[PDB]
Amino acid sequence: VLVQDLLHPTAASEARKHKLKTLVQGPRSYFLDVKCPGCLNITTVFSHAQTAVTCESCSTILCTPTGGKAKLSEGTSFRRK
Amino acid sequence: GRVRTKTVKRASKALIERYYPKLTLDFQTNKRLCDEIATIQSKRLRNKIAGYTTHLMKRIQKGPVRGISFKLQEEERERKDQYVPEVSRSNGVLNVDNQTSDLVKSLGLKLPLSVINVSA
Amino acid sequence: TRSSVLADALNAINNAEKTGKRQVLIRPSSKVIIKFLQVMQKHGYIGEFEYIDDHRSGKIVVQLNGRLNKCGVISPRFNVKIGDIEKWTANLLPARQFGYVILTTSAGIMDHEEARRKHVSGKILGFVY
Amino acid sequence: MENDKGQLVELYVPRKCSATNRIIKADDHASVQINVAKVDEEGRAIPGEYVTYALSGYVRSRGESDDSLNRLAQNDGLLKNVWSYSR
Amino acid sequence: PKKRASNGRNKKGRGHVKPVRCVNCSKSIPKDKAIKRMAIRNIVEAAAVRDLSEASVYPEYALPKTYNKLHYCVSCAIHARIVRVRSREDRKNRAPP
Amino acid sequence: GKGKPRGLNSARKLRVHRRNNRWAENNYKKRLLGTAFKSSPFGGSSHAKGIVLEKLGIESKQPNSAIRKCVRVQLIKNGKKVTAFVPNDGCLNFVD
Amino acid sequence: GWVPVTKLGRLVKAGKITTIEEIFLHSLPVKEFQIIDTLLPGLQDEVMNIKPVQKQTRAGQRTRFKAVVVVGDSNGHVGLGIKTAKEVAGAIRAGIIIAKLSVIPIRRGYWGTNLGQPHSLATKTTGKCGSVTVRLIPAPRGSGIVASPAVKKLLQLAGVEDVYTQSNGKTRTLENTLKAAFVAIGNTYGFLTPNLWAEQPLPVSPLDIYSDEASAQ
Amino acid sequence: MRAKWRKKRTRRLKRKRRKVRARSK
Amino acid sequence: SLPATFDLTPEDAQLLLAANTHLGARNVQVHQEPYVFNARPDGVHVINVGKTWEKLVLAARIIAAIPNPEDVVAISSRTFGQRAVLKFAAHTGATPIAGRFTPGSFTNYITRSFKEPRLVIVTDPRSDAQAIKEASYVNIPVIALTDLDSPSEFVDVAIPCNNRGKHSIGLIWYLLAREVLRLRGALVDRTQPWSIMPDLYFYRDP
RNA sequence: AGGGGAUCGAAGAUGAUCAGAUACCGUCGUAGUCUUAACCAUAAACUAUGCCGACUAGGGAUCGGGUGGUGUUUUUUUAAUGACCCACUCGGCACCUUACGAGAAAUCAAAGUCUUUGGGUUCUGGGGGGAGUAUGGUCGCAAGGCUGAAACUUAAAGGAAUUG
Ligand SMILES: [Mg+2]
Ligand SMILES: [Mg+2]
Ligand SMILES: [Mg+2]
Ligand SMILES: [Mg+2]
Ligand SMILES: [Mg+2]
Ligand SMILES: [Mg+2]
Ligand SMILES: [Mg+2]
Ligand SMILES: [Mg+2]
Ligand SMILES: [Mg+2]
Ligand SMILES: [Mg+2]
Ligand SMILES: [Mg+2]
Ligand SMILES: [Mg+2]
Ligand SMILES: [Mg+2]
Ligand SMILES: [Mg+2]
Ligand SMILES: [Mg+2]
Ligand SMILES: [Mg+2]
Ligand SMILES: [Mg+2]
Ligand SMILES: [Mg+2]
Ligand SMILES: [Zn+2]
Ligand SMILES: [Zn+2]
Repeated sequence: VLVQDLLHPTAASEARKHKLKTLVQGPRSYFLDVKCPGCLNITTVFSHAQTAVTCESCSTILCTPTGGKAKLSEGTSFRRK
Repeated sequence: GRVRTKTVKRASKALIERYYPKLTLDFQTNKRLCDEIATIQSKRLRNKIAGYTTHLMKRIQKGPVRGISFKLQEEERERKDQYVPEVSRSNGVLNVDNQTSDLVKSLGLKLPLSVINVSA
Repeated sequence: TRSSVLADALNAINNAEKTGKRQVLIRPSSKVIIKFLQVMQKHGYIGEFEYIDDHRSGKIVVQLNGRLNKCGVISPRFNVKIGDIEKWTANLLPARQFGYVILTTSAGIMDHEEARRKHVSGKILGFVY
Repeated sequence: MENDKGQLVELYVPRKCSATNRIIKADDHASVQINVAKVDEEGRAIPGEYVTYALSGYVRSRGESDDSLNRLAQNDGLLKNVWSYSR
Repeated sequence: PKKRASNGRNKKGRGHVKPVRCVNCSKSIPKDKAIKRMAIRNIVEAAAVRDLSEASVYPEYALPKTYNKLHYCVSCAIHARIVRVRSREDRKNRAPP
Repeated sequence: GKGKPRGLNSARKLRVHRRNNRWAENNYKKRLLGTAFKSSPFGGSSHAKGIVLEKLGIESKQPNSAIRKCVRVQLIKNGKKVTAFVPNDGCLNFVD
Repeated sequence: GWVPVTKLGRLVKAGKITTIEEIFLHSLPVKEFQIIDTLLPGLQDEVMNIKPVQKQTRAGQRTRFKAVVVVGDSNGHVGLGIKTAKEVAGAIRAGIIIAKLSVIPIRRGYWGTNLGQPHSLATKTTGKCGSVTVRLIPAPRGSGIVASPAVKKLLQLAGVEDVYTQSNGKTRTLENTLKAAFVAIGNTYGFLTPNLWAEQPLPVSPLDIYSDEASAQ
Repeated sequence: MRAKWRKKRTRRLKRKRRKVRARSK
Repeated sequence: SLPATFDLTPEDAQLLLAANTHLGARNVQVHQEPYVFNARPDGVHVINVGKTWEKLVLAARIIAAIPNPEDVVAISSRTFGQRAVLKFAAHTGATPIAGRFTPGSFTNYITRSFKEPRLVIVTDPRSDAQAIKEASYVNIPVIALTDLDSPSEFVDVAIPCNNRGKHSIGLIWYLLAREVLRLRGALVDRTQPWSIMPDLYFYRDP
């Protein structure tokens, strides 16, 4: 308070703020590859589905939509990039 | 009722304020004292006074009384001061929360470690 | 909706100072805002600032110091006819000896004293003391 | 404040806070001046010799007296850590 | 002028509550202003509980009190009950007992 | 920035509003209405010569008690009738 | 004889401070008036206005009397002092004291150009009080004082030669006006004009350098 | 007189001035 | 201007932790507090007692810095402080104020409680507020013990501590005494556990 | 204009009260109260406080959404759920303490960032009474709505706080 750096703010209390109210605004959502081990290849699903993403070959499911992030259907793996 | 007035209670205070190395718990002498050290124009009032400063004297003897602070109390206190022999070195070692010990590491040095947890 | 970009960042600078602060974060930044914020710095009234590149209009972090009393914007950017440039300073400046009416001219953004020495006039922006 | 031919005219060139550099004027009796004592080798605190500051009434009214002290004395190198310009 | 920022009594963001009739004088009044008491009390009373369990069947029985919500109209609430009148400041106090 | 339009083009709005709110001014309203010439027994003028009808004796207003001696006048230029005072001790003797 | 209580009441008689400007440099709170008497003998009283005020009493009506006074020299030191007291005289006895304590400094200056010995003000300065705001517009030389009878008098004593004034409120209520005018000229060592931007080495409190030459007994 | 009732006072008075003017049409 | 071995020491560290001087206030938390050091769950914020030390050193370095050690002033109406201050006040020139204060002590010479000091120290700026207020009516600096809820208006230099009872207070005061003696004072060199017991500076019983 | 018409109930009639008592209290009860079709367009229609944008200060609650956890509680076999709990974050209805600040004050996180007076925009007021009256216009079945003066009169009306 009264004296501090708006230019180099802690990566932590920066981290806890709104997605618009950061220093430089940017998102907080991510992407991931997903597998239902019947398969061999993987699909890339956005963290916030809106649409219930459907697998590549087998019309199986993959995830469900919510009020934000998606619920990955049951027997699934992932990794974030 | 026999509530002493202010002029009574006032005087007696200042009386004890500077003639405790004198007086007593006895009225009759405290009475004869007043004439010597303080000037008043009334027999009635003088006794009226002494009696109470005599009472005041009687209850100081068993612990201080407010208003009167003839400084002999502040310096009887000063030497009266002391206690301890046991401190807080025993037994075991300085028990701490995780973070408190995480604190030490993240600043300090050698500390007798003894860490438990906590719950909701 | 947001109406004079200058005006906001200007006021904030004031409310920072007033609140005893030493830095301000201003948004959305602009050519005008800079070239104004340039002139304050030039005469001692704030320190150094920094443009940050949001991929939008901009954010500016100002380092101010304490010398500054008031920085204000004139909100219908009136026209000043070189005779009238005296009338303005007179109206709103604390003394003859210091402080500036800053304004906008075809010959550039500048303080009336420089817009005196250059002998060009135009529209009026704001001021500093 | 000078004058035609030299001559420092106008009495009193008042103090100034250290965290705000506002003037500290006569009637502000809520202002302050904290002398830190210069020490030397082995504890001894060299008397009549200080690194000093002045906190304006306003600042310590708002309660910024403590933080601002920290920051000020630390960059004067007499507090190691305690403070962080980043937050 | 004004002498309550709650105003008369409790209504922020409603604009119309809807009234209740005064238990004591049938006066309408908005339920938010209602000044209410919860008359939970024994069916019997003081001395009758003995005479109750005395000339009765059952082991001590059970005894089930009689609850009703009361609504007062101020000039009713004031004329008797929870009201008194409070200092400029004691007024502010929302605490019950 | 309460009220008024600050725009550099709001000239008309502003000058118009003034025209309107000069009407709240009693001295102005009176002047354009020509209250002067229309009502008021004197034309627009400083004095007016008339003629005496009757000598009157007005009891003052409170908390003053008196009999204030004035005259009912038929204004020559004009017709209209006026009651007017006769100042100083006596004087009401001087009329008829 | 004096006999001063307060540390500062002592260092003063003890010829250990020469000018109030020290007190001002160190914002020291004056409590014993004879401090400013020795520190500034060129002061003269000025009773500005006297008005009656009344209170009803469970047994009595009480018409004590406000008196309002302005003490000062004509070299930058003024007091506005106000007290109601049950005798007129006494009110003017106490007020002057209060007005003495109250004494502040005045930053005065030049209209335009440098020349010699400030005739006017540093800046414009507004003092508001109750409903009256005074404004002090720095005037050119020989302008004199452009202010109502009272406020003019408050400035001459303040030792101010050229300054304009606007005012704004219920000015007829003098008490509130002078109290504002006072603030307006107690506001002139507030203004951080650029000449004052320099860093002076931050002086050391008299109470410490003559700490021995102070203290009780 | 009460504010209410004076508005009804004058209200009435108009309704009759009306009546009377209508006699003249 | 950094001494050398005026670092926090393990003998000191042990001291503070038995007193629980690093157990700063609960939910309660004045914004003005960076003296924190990570939240323990069960809502108890832990105090970075190195800073606690460093401040102490500073407070010392200012207490011993006023020409007459007797217009340096102790305060505590809080019973967990009265035996502390008094004892601090005996060991150093400073005049104590333990018990009720009494308002008009810095303004109004006309009183007999009257003091006129150049530095006021205090335990709990809540209960002692009168001091902290009245001191500001008359440019007096303030040294103060503080928890995480302590109101730091009109008090410079906080000593992030623990007014939650026990030994913390008593500790700190004894430590202040320690280092004002160790500063320009008849004491001694290195480690030097100091002849005086810290358990001295304590609130009594029953 | 139909329907409906329990209740309660302008008007009216009553019983008492009162000196009077067209009332207050009690009775009887018309219209009304509810609904459909169309009118009326008014309330202290109130926060007696325009809208959009910005900036300035602390605290715990709470409503909806979201995010975070080797959090509790739900047992089955761990989950999955759901309801809790803690932190953080938007945006809501509020209350708390502060007073940098504002006010004539009461009080105000806006009623603040105003003689250091300019972000944008709408609306109204300019002593009291005469008067929301007269007049014309217009809307309406009506009752009435909107628009809306002057002559004259007058030295005060008024606000907030203090003491009685
Ligand atoms: Mg009322
Ligand atoms: Mg409504
Ligand atoms: Mg009108
Ligand atoms: Mg006639
Ligand atoms: Mg003709
Ligand atoms: Mg007069
Ligand atoms: Mg006919
Ligand atoms: Mg019916
Ligand atoms: Mg009837
Ligand atoms: Mg009858
Ligand atoms: Mg009838
Ligand atoms: Mg209306
Ligand atoms: Mg309402
Ligand atoms: Mg808030
Ligand atoms: Mg969750
Ligand atoms: Mg009348
Ligand atoms: Mg009269
Ligand atoms: Mg009133
Ligand atoms: Zn699949
Ligand atoms: Zn009722």
